[PDB]
Amino acid sequence: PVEEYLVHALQGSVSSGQAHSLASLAKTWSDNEGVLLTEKLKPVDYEYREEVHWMTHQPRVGRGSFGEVHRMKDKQTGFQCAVKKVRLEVFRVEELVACAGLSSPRIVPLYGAVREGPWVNIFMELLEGGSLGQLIKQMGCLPEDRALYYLGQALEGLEYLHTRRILHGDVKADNVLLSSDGSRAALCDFGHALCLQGKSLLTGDYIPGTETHMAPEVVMGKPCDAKVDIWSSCCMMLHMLNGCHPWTQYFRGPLCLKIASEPPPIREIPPSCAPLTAQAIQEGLRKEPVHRASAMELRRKVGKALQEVGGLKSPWKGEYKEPR
Ligand SMILES: CC(C)(O)C#Cc1ccc2c(c1)-c1nc(C(N)=O)cn1CCO2
Repeated sequence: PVEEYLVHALQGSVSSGQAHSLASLAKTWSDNEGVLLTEKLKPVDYEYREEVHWMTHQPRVGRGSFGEVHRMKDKQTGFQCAVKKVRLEVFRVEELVACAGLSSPRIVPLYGAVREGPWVNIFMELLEGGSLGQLIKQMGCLPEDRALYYLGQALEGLEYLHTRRILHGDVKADNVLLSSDGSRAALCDFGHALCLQGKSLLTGDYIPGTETHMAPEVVMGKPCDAKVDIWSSCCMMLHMLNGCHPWTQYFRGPLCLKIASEPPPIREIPPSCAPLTAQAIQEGLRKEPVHRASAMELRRKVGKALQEVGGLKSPWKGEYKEPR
């Protein structure tokens, strides 16, 4: 009966501990209590409380889709990190399971999680390059070598998650974080993650991902599996190359109905892209998932595509390129 007793020992306290203890505790969330995974963040007398033990950086800047991610500092240690707020009432444990104990360089490092009142505060390493989405806004669009470089890295993270039977569920540039120099990319924002065998995504309370990157099986209410992440990642590739999401420049009225009815958006592949770049995007945008490339398959092909155009040579932030 021991799992029960391990969980009760964690409840009512913030402790220094390991990812597996955190995941056990967070399942009861899905008053001050949590597990912190690094000695950079430390509890003080069984507690870790906002504005008492850790402080958000002033003035409060606000990042993420809901401005729910902030820079913060542990008052005792002085170490800085990022914190994501999730409302307790809609917290999904899968978000932690996707990044807890997952020592992979393409997954944002998790430093811990603490429940305080109506919040779940999720602590993680601070990546200073900004998001891939922000990078696209600033540059207009990315050159092909850089676009192949970051898609590869994203697919390395999806390989990792898929091998663990975890599906990201919202793969897009806004959820890829860059290192301070731009050379390392990491998946974040696992709030739509799902633990797998495949079956329909559209049942009960499920909150789905971003409409423009939705795979047709998601939209039609069909059996979904890891392959939905591949579709989205190729929609992300189109976003990088063109500087706008797929589907938006040909349709405006509800985009989910076009994804069901129309052929995939392979016409949005730029003419100037090299053959294998085009080939790879086509293999990730096959409508039926059985015919669509896995993460492993597509990552190998995106790797070769990049080699075929001379490797990564463009600077991280070059000159502006107007979106088509
Ligand atoms: C991993 C988890 C908790 O699911 C998550 C997350 C999550 C969601 C949205 C985000 C970020 C992170 C984010 N993290 C950093 C950073 N670590 O430096 C910077 N941003 C800005 C983009 O908005």
